[PDB]
Amino acid sequence: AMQATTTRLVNRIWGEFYSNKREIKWDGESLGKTSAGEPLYQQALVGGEMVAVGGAVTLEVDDPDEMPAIYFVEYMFESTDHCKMLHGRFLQRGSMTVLGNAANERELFLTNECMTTQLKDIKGVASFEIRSRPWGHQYRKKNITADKLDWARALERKVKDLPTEYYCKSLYSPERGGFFSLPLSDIGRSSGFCTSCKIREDEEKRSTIKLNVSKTGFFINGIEYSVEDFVYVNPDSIGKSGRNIGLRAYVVCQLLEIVPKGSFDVKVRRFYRPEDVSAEKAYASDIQELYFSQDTVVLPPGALEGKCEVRKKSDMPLSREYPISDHIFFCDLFFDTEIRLATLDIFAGCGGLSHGLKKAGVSDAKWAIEYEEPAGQAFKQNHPESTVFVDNCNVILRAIMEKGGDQDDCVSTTEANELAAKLTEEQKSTLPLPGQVDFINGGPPCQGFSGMNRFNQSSWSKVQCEMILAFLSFADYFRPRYFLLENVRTFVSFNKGQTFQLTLASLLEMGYQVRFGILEAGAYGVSQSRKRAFIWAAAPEEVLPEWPEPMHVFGVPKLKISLSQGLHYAAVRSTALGAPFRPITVRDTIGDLPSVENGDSRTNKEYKEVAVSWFQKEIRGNTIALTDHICKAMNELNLIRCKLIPTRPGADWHDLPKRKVTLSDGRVEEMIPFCLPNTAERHNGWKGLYGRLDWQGNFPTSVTDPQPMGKVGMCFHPEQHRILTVRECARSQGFPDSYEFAGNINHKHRQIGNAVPPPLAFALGRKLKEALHLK
DNA sequence: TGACATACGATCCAATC
DNA sequence: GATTGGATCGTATGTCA
Ligand SMILES: [Zn+2]
Repeated sequence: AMQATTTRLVNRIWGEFYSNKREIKWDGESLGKTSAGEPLYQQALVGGEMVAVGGAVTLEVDDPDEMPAIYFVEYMFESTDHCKMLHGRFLQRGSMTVLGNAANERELFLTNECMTTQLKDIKGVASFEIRSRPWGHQYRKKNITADKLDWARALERKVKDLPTEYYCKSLYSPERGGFFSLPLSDIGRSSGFCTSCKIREDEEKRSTIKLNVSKTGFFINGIEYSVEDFVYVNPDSIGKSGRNIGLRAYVVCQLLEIVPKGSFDVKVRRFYRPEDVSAEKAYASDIQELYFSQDTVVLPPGALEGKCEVRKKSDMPLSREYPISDHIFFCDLFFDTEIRLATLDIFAGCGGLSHGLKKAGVSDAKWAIEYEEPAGQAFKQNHPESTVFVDNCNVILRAIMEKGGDQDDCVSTTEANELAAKLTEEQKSTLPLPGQVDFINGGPPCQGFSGMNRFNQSSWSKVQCEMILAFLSFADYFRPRYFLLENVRTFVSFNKGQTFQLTLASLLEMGYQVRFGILEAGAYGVSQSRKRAFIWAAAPEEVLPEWPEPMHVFGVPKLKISLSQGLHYAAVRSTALGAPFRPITVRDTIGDLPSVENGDSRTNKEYKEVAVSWFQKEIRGNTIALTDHICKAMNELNLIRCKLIPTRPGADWHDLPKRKVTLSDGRVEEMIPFCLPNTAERHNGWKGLYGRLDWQGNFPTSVTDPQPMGKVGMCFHPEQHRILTVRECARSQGFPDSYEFAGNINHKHRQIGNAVPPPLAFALGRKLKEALHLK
């Protein structure tokens, strides 16, 4: 329970943790002409002051109490009517963005909105500059100095009531959910052409249904469809821990003809899927298998959702990735009706995020920081070439800053200073130094903001929330190329969004490109409902990664993030009405494991049955040792209650009779727990407590302590009178069967419940790998 | 100290009106 | 605009053997 060690920058940004008639003349002469035949100018005198390409003008607004609008000048031209006109791009204020009250008063953000006005209608010319600043760990001490000089000159200008000076260094895209680098070669060309207008024109050209001159094809949503192509159709256009029951995947069809009926209709021939026969057939079949039919449909062009490929089993790719990512299917039967980055992992845990990023090919987890002995031991067991520190991150940061000589840039506690002096010389020799770390990744605690926390204004929750500041100080000190932050969904709305806004403002104060999003794990290949928030940060001359495409059906709506002024952003689509692949069930995950009783402790066992489903075949791999198939022991009364709950979908504590139980030691208890009928009707009746899983459903969210009378509940096996084992809980989060956990059973459950799914980490790392090849 | 069992609030957001 | 269900890497307290 140690308070965070920050740099001065983070301390100053947060401040609430440890320490607080007019004559209009064309200047010069034209330098070219617009295609319409209009002279272009570079400078103009308005009211005695100079308006130039690269400056800013203010336009007047209706309501008086609102501040005027600022526009960046792109070009000036003289039209046929001899009217003096300019084109401008909108410069938004930081207070009108997702930053809110955390934004600077002098910082403006460039947008893709445009304007064209006459020079008579401008109110004034503003003092404006574009800030381009070098990137590196070797410049941050110089950047501090200038920044101080910039702050002082501001307050004096404020106390004398002088005009404000503005600067711009980023571009705000609310439809991409982020702040991006300025395209410096496309702005201020003083030419009649503008890139934002070109973007809008191309956008409006790509929303129309147009036929090819040969009626052999058609353009829709920016995709070209030809005859004999394979296409996706919504299932509706042709015809608890479980809500994917009856959610169907895309229908795969071959396009045969274009029917005239310019309006037209399409003719398709459909394929069938293994789950269109039975659930037993879908259990034993591959996810990429289809069946041939002769059934033909006539559809409107708007029923098509994308293109795919259908091959033979022999011609399939020989690379097998667990998140499939491939739009390729195979048909056999018939249906009769180089760039590896040096990575520092902070708050490493057991290593799921690392595991995925290492499988993607972008990270070598060279250093890791984990204060818990069993978790550090597990990380060392699974990643043997990594240097693991089993200290507090505050102590490690203090030691690194002492090694660099910047003790006076560090804000720390006496306790952390004393603990940093106790490190041995070999430990201090192995610490990373700035200029050696290219990637920083980490999942700060998820307990301060989680909604399940009844006590969030207590002393323990506040420090866990405060670890964000230490995580940001690591990025401030090391200035890496790439930065990845992971947390819960409620991190973006914790206390009216202030923590999210302050994190974004801190990342922007250093000079990063930042983007944010929320992702659902079940759409990427796990049988779980897990909603997580991700933040990407990149250097000004890097490419900021995109988001991975979800390819599994899962019944979750649009995960949205609130952007101020009534706007919202969604990172990915909803797969509830259709997706390339079917959902993963509980029987797909745990249906091949052998039977165990209550409180089994044998750690090393043997597999008895072979893998049947796709998920089983690819989680087992080539492993012959079954490890950690162990469950927690329930007492006599809880085991009596567990055996008396039916093996039906949706069975919970409401199925327990009102009765008195005599135990072995002559105690008389009551079968129904007193707390469950007491606080009900405030909590939706506690559905799923003492609840059994459904074979055709999915798992609930993986928590650190699975117990029958918890908030989440539903830890009972669908058929066996026990709680789920460690291996089953690791299979629900996507861990391979060869992954090793350390400690007692409680520590292993804690390690599994805290992790990022390795499949989702691999999906994110693949997009980072694509971003690294585009530089 | 530790292990294990019990008791249990407020906010956000999408269907259904 | 109104109001219901559903969501969900939990924390504090008391007994105990
Ligand atoms: Zn324009």
